[PDB]
Amino acid sequence: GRRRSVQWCTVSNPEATKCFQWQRNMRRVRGPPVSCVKRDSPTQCIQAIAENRADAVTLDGGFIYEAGLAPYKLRPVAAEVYGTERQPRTHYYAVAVVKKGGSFQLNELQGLKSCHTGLRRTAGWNVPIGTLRPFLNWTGPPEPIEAAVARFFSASCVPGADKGQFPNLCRLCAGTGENKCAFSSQEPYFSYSGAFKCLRDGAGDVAFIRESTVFEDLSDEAERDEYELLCPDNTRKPVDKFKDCHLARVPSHAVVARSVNGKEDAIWNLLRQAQEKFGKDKSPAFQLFGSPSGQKDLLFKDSAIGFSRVPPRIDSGLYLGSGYFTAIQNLRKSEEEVAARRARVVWCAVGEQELRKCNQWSGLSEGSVTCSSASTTEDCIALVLKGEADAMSLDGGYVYTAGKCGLVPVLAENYKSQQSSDPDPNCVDRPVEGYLAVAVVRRSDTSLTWNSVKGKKSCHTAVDRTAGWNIPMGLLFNQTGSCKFDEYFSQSCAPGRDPRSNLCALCIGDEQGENKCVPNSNERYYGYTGAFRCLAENAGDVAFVKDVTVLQNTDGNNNEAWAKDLKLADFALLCLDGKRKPVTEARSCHLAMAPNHAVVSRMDKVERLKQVLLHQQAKFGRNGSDCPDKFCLFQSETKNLLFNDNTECLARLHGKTTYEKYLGPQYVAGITNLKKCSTSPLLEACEFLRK
Ligand SMILES: *[C@@H]1O[C@H](CO)[C@@H](O[C@@H]2O[C@H](CO)[C@@H](O)[C@H](O)[C@H]2NC(C)=O)[C@H](O)[C@H]1NC(C)=O
Ligand SMILES: *[C@@H]1O[C@H](CO)[C@@H](O[C@@H]2O[C@H](CO)[C@@H](O)[C@H](O)[C@H]2NC(C)=O)[C@H](O)[C@H]1NC(C)=O
Ligand SMILES: [Fe+3]
Ligand SMILES: [Fe+3]
Repeated sequence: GRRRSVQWCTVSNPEATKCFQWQRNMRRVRGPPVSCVKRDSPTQCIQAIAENRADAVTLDGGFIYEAGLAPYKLRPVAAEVYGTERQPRTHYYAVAVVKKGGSFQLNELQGLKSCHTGLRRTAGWNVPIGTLRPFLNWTGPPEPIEAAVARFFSASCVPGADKGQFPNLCRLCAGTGENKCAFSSQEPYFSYSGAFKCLRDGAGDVAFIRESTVFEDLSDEAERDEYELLCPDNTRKPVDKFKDCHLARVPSHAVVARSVNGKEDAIWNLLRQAQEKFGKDKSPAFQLFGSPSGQKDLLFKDSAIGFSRVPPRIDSGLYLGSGYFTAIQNLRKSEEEVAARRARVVWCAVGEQELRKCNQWSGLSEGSVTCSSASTTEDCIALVLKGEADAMSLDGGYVYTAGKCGLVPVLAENYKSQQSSDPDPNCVDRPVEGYLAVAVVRRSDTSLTWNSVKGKKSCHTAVDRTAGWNIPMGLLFNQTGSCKFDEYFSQSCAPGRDPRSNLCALCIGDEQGENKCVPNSNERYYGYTGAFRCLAENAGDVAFVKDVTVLQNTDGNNNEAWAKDLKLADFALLCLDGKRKPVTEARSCHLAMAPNHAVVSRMDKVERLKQVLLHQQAKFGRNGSDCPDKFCLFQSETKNLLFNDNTECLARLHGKTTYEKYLGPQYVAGITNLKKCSTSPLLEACEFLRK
């Protein structure tokens, strides 16, 4: 009984009214049902929703943040759309509006009077206070940040502030008696228009609102030129140049619901129908995005032009963006705590084995490196977007996904280069050469060739990895044209695939026999080493790995049980011409050349990450002073934990600073094509956040 009715939570009485009208028009055109619940605040609606007593509520970014925390854990499911039909946007601008006449700039606001939309709201609080922080002389956490704002502005109106504790922040508010400084429309200086009115009336000298307000409340183009914008470059510009004069670019308000049983489908269904039937100029009888004369923004932003569905993988953190998300958090931290986080590198480990090795490295980094972890690589990418993690080394296939999500390459894993050979002094500056993706089979299976590989059993490092997937499948796909990847081979072990699929049939999970097909080291057949093992133990007939994998795991080079006796001569490669050669002849018998694995991070961490890694590798690197004695980064004994064990050093990119330039035009084209057959939820999430 999920769609019976969607229960919208209102925060005020006039809002309740509108919610009721909407209820009847939905019952007058025979659309999905909607019922209304009352409360007196966002927080209450947030609680109402988590306690199964309501289904949805529209919130500003600031409360999207609160709603995603601990008890509640709600998620955005639908964003508001603004702009025009020709150029829609699911974001808006936080600006600072002043009157034409004064001469003061953004850095000269000390002692002036301010007008805010409400405490903890995006444009009215979070952004302006985050931006002015260097001028506040705030000492940190015991002392609330409000207190410091109270001394900076001689007087303000900050709806919802504790007027008993911060009287200065309620001074200019126009509410009557108990409605003075109330977080509701009872306070006339509340929200975007309220804060703007506070400016027009001359009560305050500056207003912190959004870019559209001045245009929504002032019809006469003439009255608009009496106002200007404060730009962060300490200049003033017309209110129409907000694209070039804003404090921040922020995500649009969004409808939230619970993560578990939210009734997302029901919510989305109601909205879409509501939007079609009552959107901008659809029916005079009702305006979903319109509000009564003396009222503003009831249930939704007036003049919003529709909704855009938010992808499933997105949670509150991802929605807000790394900048804004971590900016909120920093408002509750001291400048020393913030600068310390800025100085440290948080690594993401994929799996307990990687976390273990990571912890060991951390305990020896003199405070420069710490750890975090997830069970998949994609989940680790998400933590880097949320700022909970900063870096990790990825196969080229994941560098694609990471790039489409806005991350960038910093350094690459350099491997024992072609015999220019000798422990290279300038390894860090030696251009990368990529590696060789090959197809490996047992020497005895004499009939097996590239032309007859289809239909047999296959072993892959993991889905979406270069040598293990993108290259093999890409070649096959280029022939048939089928998107049915699970029919290319009878059975396989392709970690990260659907467990009940054939692509998981040969996988064997951990020693206990659990985690079958999981994309991390617990699956014994995972990665370069795991896919080889899959072949050597006779599970599959061909393994898609790199040439050095076979070398590093035969002739006693790996003294583990399954591999102790394997010999290099018991294996051969399948060449694209139908022939077969020994592993030692991979330069003339490979499927393609793959880009070196690379370390990725957010743009704001590149410099710091780089100096740390360079330092760390000089200590624990290949010729690391303290390598054998204490710790070696590039060693883990064929498990390839955190980095490939054959990494000589982490080297510079020489200008290839974007994933497109680093991966190359051909390889990117290749993956893009493969992606038409299916995309990951993460890839879907990032397409949405980049729009
Ligand atoms: C914030 O800190 C500044 C300096 O730390 C204080 O500013 C002073 O700057 C003005 C302009 O020259 C002078 O009136 C004072 O003499 C300065 N400090 C000194 C030497 O006393 C500012 O008053 C502080 N703002 C607060 C606490 O809100
Ligand atoms: C599969 O790969 C081949 C190899 O590049 C692609 O090659 C070309 O297609 C064009 C159009 O027919 C020819 O003019 C070129 O001569 C071909 N290239 C080569 C190197 O011979 C082919 O287009 C690929 N894609 C698919 C899906 O067919
Ligand atoms: Fe807002
Ligand atoms: Fe790889």
